[PDB]
Amino acid sequence: MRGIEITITMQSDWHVGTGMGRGELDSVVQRDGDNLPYIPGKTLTGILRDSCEQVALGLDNGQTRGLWHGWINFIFGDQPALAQGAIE
RNA sequence: ACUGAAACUGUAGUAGAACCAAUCGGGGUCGUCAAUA
Repeated sequence: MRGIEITITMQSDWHVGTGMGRGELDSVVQRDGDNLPYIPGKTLTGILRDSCEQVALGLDNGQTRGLWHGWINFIFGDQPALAQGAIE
């Protein structure tokens, strides 16, 4: 099911950073292949994931692991780099 | 003889400190004017 879109409307001035500046600039924004500003999909997943995890916390009554947090790992995938021990 | 997965370039930081829009000045007072025939 492709054909869904997300629209982002920027309501204040915005800065997807590059972690660095250049010359006289101390922070510069990411630009796409057309030299235009954009939000990278890795940034967009991270922000959207984080907010579905905010919703999950409420639905899980603050339980950091539970049924609704499992739904985030369903929708957004597990985060195996953070898990430790014998995850089967 | 078979695409790894998953991961927010973010986090903290007041474009600000200093600098008088100011210095001097009585709202005052007296001699003509004009050039020809």
